[PDB]
Amino acid sequence: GLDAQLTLVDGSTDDVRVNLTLTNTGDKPIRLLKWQLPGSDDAPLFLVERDGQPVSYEGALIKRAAPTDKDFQLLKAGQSLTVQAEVSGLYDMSAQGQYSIRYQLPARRSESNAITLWVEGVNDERVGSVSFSGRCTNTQKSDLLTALDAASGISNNASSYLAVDKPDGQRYRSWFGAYSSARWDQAETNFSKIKDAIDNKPLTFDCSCKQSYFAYVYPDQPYKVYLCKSFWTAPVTGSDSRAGTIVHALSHFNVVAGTDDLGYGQANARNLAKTDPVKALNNADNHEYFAENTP
Amino acid sequence: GLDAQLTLVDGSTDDVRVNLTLTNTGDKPIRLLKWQLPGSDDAPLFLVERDGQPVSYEGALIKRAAPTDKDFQLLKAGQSLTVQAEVSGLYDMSAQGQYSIRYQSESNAITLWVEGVNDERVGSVSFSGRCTNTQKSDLLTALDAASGISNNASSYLAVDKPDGQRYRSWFGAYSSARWDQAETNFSKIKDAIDNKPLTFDCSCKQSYFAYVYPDQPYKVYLCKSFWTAPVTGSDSRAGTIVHALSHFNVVAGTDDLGYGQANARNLAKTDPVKALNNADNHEYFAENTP
Ligand SMILES: [Zn+2]
Ligand SMILES: [Zn+2]
Repeated sequence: GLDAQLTLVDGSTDDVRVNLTLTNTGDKPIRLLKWQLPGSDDAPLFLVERDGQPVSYEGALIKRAAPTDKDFQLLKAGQSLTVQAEVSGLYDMSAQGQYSIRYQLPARRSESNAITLWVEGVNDERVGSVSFSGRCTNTQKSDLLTALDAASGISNNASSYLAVDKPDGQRYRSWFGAYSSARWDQAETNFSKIKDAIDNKPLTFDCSCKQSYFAYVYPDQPYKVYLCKSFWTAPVTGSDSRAGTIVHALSHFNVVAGTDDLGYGQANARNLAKTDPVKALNNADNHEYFAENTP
Repeated sequence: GLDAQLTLVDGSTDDVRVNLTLTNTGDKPIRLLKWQLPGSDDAPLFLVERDGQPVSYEGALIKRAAPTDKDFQLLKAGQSLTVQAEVSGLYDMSAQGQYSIRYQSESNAITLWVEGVNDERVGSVSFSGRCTNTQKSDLLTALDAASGISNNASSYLAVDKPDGQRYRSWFGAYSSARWDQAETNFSKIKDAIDNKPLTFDCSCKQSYFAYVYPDQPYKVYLCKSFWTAPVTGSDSRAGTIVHALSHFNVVAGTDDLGYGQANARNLAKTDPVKALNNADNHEYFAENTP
């Protein structure tokens, strides 16, 4: 028949990565339903419990047509398949406790052994709140909250600077260009609204984006930020940092500052401030670099 | 040095398809940023107005790195490029009106009349993921078809029929506790259609019908097989909406245990309570299509 072993992958992370080995020990070949094998796509293939209580699946549920031939993975006599899958992104395992995980065996043409592990848990009151979607793992969840604390820091620093007007202010000149009291006031308003969203608004971070760039938002759908590959490749603080990407993305929301993405990068942002302060005050990266204030 | 030429593409649908031809009239080549060309990714590249009144941008805004060599497109002296883009998915052009479209006052304005998508489900229906005007109207039609079969299904479930053929086919053998579960599940599917803020998303390019995230109501992501599916009938657009809504933990919390009618019937025969928690089983009860 079908032989399965589920094991926990060791690592210095809060991630719950499991390893499955499926072997055909039988006399004949066997076909296994492909979307019932744990890969990178979303499927509720695990039974997860916290202190004996079931933990709800969060991934996508999909309407598909009845499985045809094409949908089945072949396992020949003696052949084995080995695949890894992360569990904390599909099931909410952020709260601390003793968790149990079994793999739902794929249909052919019943469960694996259980593994049990301690989750130290995301130690944070926000989980003014922070929510997650698009398979953010336990580690991504923590890294995000760490990034948000830093975003709050530079965001506060920005507001603090904008409190007292300074016509010859270098920092301001750099990212917003030629001074006027009205233009200064616009940047100040913008930044206390960003700060307020960081500290007092229901935030949603999404880890589903697999695009090369940093992040994206739908400006009329507060407050959901989609995190892409360059956000993870980004440093926590500094230029084009994780903290700064958060300032950038939040500024877009119409209930925050309603900024556009007229241009990208410090150079373009600087040119915009000299070229058209009005454009600069309405550009997300200009607000990011103002806050990041990295030499 | 750059001549921006905008034109409307002729088509049978209420899709708003435009051609942008950019011609380098100068003597030197000019560098174009790829993201500044209307394409596949979302950027607010059009100034759109409805009979002179402004229209809202609906797309995504994206933090990209400073442009590298890969990000630029050289347009040599005398040469041109032509790009095509759909506008109604990116801007709210649902309301009736003559609309003006201008690539950004960089291009010439074009004018076109939109008949408009049925409003006043605007309980509501919102859109995301570049749903075009045609798609929006096809969706609202499908939803009204979903209301009818859900209403019909909820009317049938009001009075217990222990030998009821339709019930037996999809939910299996009768008990009053099992029947009540089905009635409850359909009362809440009906409620979603009638009284809840619905969102339909058109970005899914996968071969299947649809997906949802059970704890993110009430957002239904529509895929290729929805658009290939008939409005009503077996595995229809109406029944897909029924299937998807049922998944939400706040509606019915159904799983996807088996797909298709034979698999849905088989589940009903042997494991009625699991049938009473399978999305397709609810869909087929509603579609009720031999
Ligand atoms: Zn489903
Ligand atoms: Zn942006």
